[PDB]
Amino acid sequence: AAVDKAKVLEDVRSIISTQLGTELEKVAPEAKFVDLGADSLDTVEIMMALEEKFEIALEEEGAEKIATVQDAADMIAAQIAAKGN
Amino acid sequence: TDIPWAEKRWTLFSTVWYLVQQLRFVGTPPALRYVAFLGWRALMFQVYAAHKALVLWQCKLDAGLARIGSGGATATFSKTMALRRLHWRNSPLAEALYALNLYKTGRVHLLPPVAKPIPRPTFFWLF
Amino acid sequence: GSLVCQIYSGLFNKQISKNILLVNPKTTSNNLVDYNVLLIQALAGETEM
Amino acid sequence: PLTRAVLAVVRVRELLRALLLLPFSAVGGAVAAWQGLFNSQRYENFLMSE
Repeated sequence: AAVDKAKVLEDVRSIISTQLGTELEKVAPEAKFVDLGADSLDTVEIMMALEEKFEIALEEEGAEKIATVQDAADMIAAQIAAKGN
Repeated sequence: TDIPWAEKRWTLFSTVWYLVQQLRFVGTPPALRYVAFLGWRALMFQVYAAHKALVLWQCKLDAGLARIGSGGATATFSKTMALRRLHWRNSPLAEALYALNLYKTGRVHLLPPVAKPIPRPTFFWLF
Repeated sequence: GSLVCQIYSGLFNKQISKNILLVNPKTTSNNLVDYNVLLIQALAGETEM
Repeated sequence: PLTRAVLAVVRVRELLRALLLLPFSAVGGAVAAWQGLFNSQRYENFLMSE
């Protein structure tokens, strides 16, 4: 229901940073995924790492349209939002 | 509170599974149970790592085969299919049809519908 | 849920005792029912205590 | 000169005392490590899930 987008965004940024090797203050809330040192067979590894960090399941169509760390954080927040129901 | 009346069926198979489960829950000391629990957790973690590696290799292979299929530019795969493979949402027939469709027409965004959940098998008083 | 989880694992014979307040609203309806007793006897039946 | 060699040879003979006492202290450490698993928070989490 009521989810804190701040914490989710912080931790998504941390996970992306730790996954690619780029320092945390460089990955901006709107930085796309190819410009930060990642191809196509590496945006799926960070998807897997995100699921592993939050222990949720990502919807697949919504995962086909992820381009900014903001939309990733928003997808994850929407997943955690609808958990009990 | 919500048990589906199909998990409370009394059959000839369940009255022996009762012996097995009651052994595990009343005839074993919790310490050995705990050690077995730790070992099983470790094994399952390793199995998951192996499965993830296999899924990644599968996405490479399919991206490679869609090239021969469409012939031209697309070296792409679908994150949809990678996630659906990691969560066991495809039946084998579905992945076979998808491989054929890729190798013949590309169309890397045309995916099998979905696998539906398996119901609980029942026969009679037997199981 | 914590009560049941404790009793079923055996860890309830070594916890410090407790006090709990069960407030029920004033009921003078035509019913002989009372959900305090009902809830606590349901808890005593679920665990076979 | 003298006291150092003396304390050294006593060091070596108490190392001897330790060699004639290795299996006992070893199995003591073993049973201590065994009794160490069943007092964590992990073990009470396990009991509650059971």
